[PDB]
Amino acid sequence: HCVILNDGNFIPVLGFGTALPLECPKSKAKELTKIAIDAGFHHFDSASVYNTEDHVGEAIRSKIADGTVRREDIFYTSKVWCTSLHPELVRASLERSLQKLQFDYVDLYLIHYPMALKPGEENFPVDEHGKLIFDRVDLCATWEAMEKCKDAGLTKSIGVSNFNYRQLEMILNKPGLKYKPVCNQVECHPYLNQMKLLDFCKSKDIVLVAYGVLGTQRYGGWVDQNSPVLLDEPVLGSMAKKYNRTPALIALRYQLQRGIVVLNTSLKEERIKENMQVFEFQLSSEDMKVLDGLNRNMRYIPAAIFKGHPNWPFLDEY
Amino acid sequence: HCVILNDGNFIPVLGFGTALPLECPKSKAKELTKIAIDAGFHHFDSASVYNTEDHVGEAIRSKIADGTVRREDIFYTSKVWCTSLHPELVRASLERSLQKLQFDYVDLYLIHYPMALKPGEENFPVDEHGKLIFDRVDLCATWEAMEKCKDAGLTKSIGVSNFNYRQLEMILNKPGLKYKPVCNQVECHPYLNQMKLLDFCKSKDIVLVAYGVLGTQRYGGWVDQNSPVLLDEPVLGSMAKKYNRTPALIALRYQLQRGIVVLNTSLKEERIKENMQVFEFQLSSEDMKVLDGLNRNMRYIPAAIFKGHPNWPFLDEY
Ligand SMILES: NC(=O)c1ccc[n+]([C@@H]2O[C@H](COP(=O)([O-])OP(=O)(O)OC[C@H]3O[C@@H](n4cnc5c(N)ncnc54)[C@H](OP(=O)(O)O)[C@@H]3O)[C@@H](O)[C@H]2O)c1
Ligand SMILES: NC(=O)c1ccc[n+]([C@@H]2O[C@H](COP(=O)([O-])OP(=O)(O)OC[C@H]3O[C@@H](n4cnc5c(N)ncnc54)[C@H](OP(=O)(O)O)[C@@H]3O)[C@@H](O)[C@H]2O)c1
Ligand SMILES: C[C@]12CC[C@H]3[C@@H](CCC4=CC(=O)CC[C@@]43C)[C@@H]1CC[C@H]2O
Ligand SMILES: C[C@]12CC[C@H]3[C@@H](CCC4=CC(=O)CC[C@@]43C)[C@@H]1CC[C@H]2O
Repeated sequence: HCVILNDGNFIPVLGFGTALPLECPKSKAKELTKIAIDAGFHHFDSASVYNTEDHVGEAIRSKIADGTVRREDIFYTSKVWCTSLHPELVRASLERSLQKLQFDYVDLYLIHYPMALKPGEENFPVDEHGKLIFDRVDLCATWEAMEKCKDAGLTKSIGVSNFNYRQLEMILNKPGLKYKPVCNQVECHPYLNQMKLLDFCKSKDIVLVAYGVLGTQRYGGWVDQNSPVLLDEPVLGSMAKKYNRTPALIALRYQLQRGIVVLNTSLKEERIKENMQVFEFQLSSEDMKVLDGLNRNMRYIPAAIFKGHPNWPFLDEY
Repeated sequence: HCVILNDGNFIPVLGFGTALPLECPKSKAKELTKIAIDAGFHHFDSASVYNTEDHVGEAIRSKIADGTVRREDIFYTSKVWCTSLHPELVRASLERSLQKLQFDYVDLYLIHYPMALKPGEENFPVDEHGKLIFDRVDLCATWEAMEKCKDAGLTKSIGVSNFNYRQLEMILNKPGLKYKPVCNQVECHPYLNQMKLLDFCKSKDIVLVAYGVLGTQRYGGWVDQNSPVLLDEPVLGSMAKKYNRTPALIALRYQLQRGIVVLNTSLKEERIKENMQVFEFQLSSEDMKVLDGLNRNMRYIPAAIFKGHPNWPFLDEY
């Protein structure tokens, strides 16, 4: 179950996310990755900032060793963090991730946010007032660095995450562009269906990869704990009954039928296995319209600590 | 590589057609079906009027018997001809086909044309002037018989072929309707892209299955021999070069990227194998637009001998 990226590479349409809530020990990522592989997942999403890469890598290499899967069958994504967006620091970060993973290459590498922060070991550098220290970096220069990573063979494909319409256009119209971003990984679910951004990406052969498909893991420090819980939406409960599935399966299927590559995370083995059942049924055209009606501009992860940054992506309509 | 029908069943998106030109011995169907199976084809399209069902059935059963494939992995389609549309004759025709195939069930059964003809052994009954003898049979009455065939387990799914927008509506609005048609098999290629009918079918959860994807086999007595040869289209040649593929592969991929289930036939082993490579590449969004521009209302199989029939489907815009 894959789709073809604009650079010719194949990406599985359903991927398991390896970000873990703060309350979880990082080693948890290793057990979950194993469980996911056994359940049939071949696409895994990670990032330098998650700090789960080494554990995810051990799980994968472990499943490759015992002959469960081959590296070529696994699609692994990483992301360069805000502190290494400087053109001279991008490749170093990728090489560091590859060292942690003990991998020869990653299948996809993305710019995590179009917002650079002060370079340094600390992922969240703050001043004496506790405010993040922003940095100015030419995003087009950063993209050129990403392209060089692809030409180095360190990553098979390159893309971006949390970019808005104008920022994507900035890259697409860049003089001397060599490789278009293969995707734009953003938050997307019934409460924030991204209709406009999705149509734009499609028109440019850019795949929209969605996180927050099930309402996000509601991370402390990022998601308002008082925001509504997506899966508690009555409409999803009613539709789950109609199709004799679950609210989660309904939300997952909704995105797949819109041409979106879906990410998902669960700390529970039973749910990891359940989510694979999304390929078992079809939502009717009319029910897809019903789900479209839930749109209410509810953004669970507005990256509020970045407010004020010149490149904060969520101010524009899309 | 399947899509989900509105009755829950799965259908492979690429199917091998078993209709043969008059110039071919019917037995040719047996060897071609075996070759298609070896190449990876699981979806086979046939019809009682083709007179190749017993040969196709023999090929499939031979491959099932030697362990190459399982019946459950094969998706076989048959169609009831105009002379058996009467409610009292539909089932007998399907049972007759099952007898020829030595199958217990077919996966899909279609009304071949929305035009009933005088009942009898002859598939093309004509009067003393050589004109087809039409018959009056309510399309909804015929559909009820199709539903009964599905309930009897003789066919897993039911659909139609060569129906226009209004005829589909007739079935969809039928009082007491039990099962919607899962598909509408019609001619479709860059010269007749069926944009409007396709959108209508999608809005009703009806899959559009296309034949004539490569310009049809240009059957004598049905297709104008001087009509342009689809694959000789310069645009397809240019695109084939750009993608390092072939005109045929470009035409096949075009339909797949539009959510269409594609049928294809070649009397040559090398081409049957080649067509399976359609899953290897992606046509850009921009090139898809260029192909949409080739539309010129060129209908290779207008069923001209049927002109005059009250239900001739090709007069309406769509
Ligand atoms: N690029 C970015 O900026 C960014 C940001 C955030 C996340 N991500 C990526 O997206 C991945 C997904 O994380 P997410 O935060 O967006 O969460 P999510 O996939 O939206 O999942 C949210 C919640 O769904 C629940 N869930 C999962 N399967 C379920 C089922 N079958 N039934 C009921 N509940 C179910 C989980 O709870 P339980 O664990 O209790 O089952 C989880 O807390 C991450 O791991 C990461 O790879 C990327
Ligand atoms: N329901 C209906 O009314 C209806 C009507 C007509 C057909 N059909 C179905 O559709 C199926 C397909 O038949 P069709 O008439 O529509 O033909 P088609 O699939 O459009 O193929 C047309 C021609 O393409 C050529 N071709 C195939 N692969 C090729 C390649 N890789 N390179 C170059 N040329 C290639 C073939 O020639 P060669 O053999 O010389 O390679 C063939 O004559 C039938 O067998 C039948 O199952 C249904
Ligand atoms: C919210 C997001 C995923 C969760 C992480 C966060 C950075 C800080 C964090 C540190 C942790 O030890 C657990 C996860 C998380 C809370 C990430 C910023 C971008 C996005 O991927
Ligand atoms: C053109 C079409 C497929 C080809 C056949 C035709 C009926 C007469 C025929 C008789 C034959 O022995 C060979 C095929 C064919 C020429 C069919 C009518 C509807 C369509 O499926």
